[PDB]
Amino acid sequence: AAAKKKYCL
Amino acid sequence: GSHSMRYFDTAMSRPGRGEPRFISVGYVDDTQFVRFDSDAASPREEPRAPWIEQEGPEYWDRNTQIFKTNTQTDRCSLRNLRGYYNQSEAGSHTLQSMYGCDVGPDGRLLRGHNQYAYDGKDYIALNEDLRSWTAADTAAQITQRKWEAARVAEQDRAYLEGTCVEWLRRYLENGKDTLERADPPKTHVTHHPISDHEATLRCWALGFYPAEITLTWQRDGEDQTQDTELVETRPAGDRTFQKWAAVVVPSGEEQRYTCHVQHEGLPKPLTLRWEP
Amino acid sequence: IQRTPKIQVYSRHPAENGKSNFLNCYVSGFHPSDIEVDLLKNGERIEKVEHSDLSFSKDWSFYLLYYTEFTPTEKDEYACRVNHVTLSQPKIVKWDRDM
Repeated sequence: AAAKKKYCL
Repeated sequence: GSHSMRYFDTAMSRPGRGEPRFISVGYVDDTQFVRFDSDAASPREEPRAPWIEQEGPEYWDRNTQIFKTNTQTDRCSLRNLRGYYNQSEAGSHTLQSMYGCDVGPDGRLLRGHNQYAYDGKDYIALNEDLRSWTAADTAAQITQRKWEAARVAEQDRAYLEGTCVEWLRRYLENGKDTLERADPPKTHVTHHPISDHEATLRCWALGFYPAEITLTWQRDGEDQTQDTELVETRPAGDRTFQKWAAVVVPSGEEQRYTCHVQHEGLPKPLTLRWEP
Repeated sequence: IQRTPKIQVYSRHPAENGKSNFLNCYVSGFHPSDIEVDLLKNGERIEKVEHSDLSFSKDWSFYLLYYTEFTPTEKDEYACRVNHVTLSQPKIVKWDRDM
């Protein structure tokens, strides 16, 4: 996919 | 020219008024092309530019899923951030994220970005090396340690060097008639007497794209930085931008002043003066 | 912890009396993001004003564009009314075609 998987701060 | 793709995400808690709102907007240069809003009645990645509409169903539902998961991730982050700063559950707080990539005229990676701010203050950023982090304070050091343990930077680097650049190149090709077209400013100088002794010269730039522009006034060829009123570049609503710069000049001295305009869409820089 | 909005009120196209145009109110440089913006015609709130999707600058400050159709005349007065946590009362900026 084009959007980025984010990670919990 | 050079180009950028950037996502701008905002997550904001609102105790007593439901779960934190998450909104993500994607841009190529100064053109927004997608939005996702968890407050939309049916949250989904939605097109906001014509050249992205040609992407098929798989594009939309894959990105929608990423953004739905990102909504939950940002809520997790906000819960953790509140704890890191020993904050009450009564207050509203904001987490902002910027990530994406810049490429040159040849489509090669210039650099990647992945950074965060909490309540308007820089919190943590992926360094230009795409391997290490810069943490603003002891709270961000907790995030850094966690992300180091999980090898998060390696995932971000792979995204930024690969997926991000690949899609930016694709967007630039599909939207080449607009994204790769610089529209020059339409310019003019107006004159407004303020008293018997003084008048305002205002140099206008209208209808330009992209937003980056330099507008300056000189007096006898010297820059008038301190004496110039320069408004923030502002969107017209038709994709283009506007800006003006003004100087207060002594009556009769107008021809000593020149406005200088630099913009990507101009074959050559402009030098204007008041033309009564 | 807070940044007060900058406000500009202006038209999309050069103003010409009697010709339909768009009235813009651009609010920028503010934090946090909650903000209320009304466009006014002779002191009265214009209905169904639209706005851009929330975004921000690289200094993290938010910006929004509010806009609506309008037809400038010599007699009609337009303005933008803005409230934000940083403001004691709503701020009103009048539309001036020369700015």
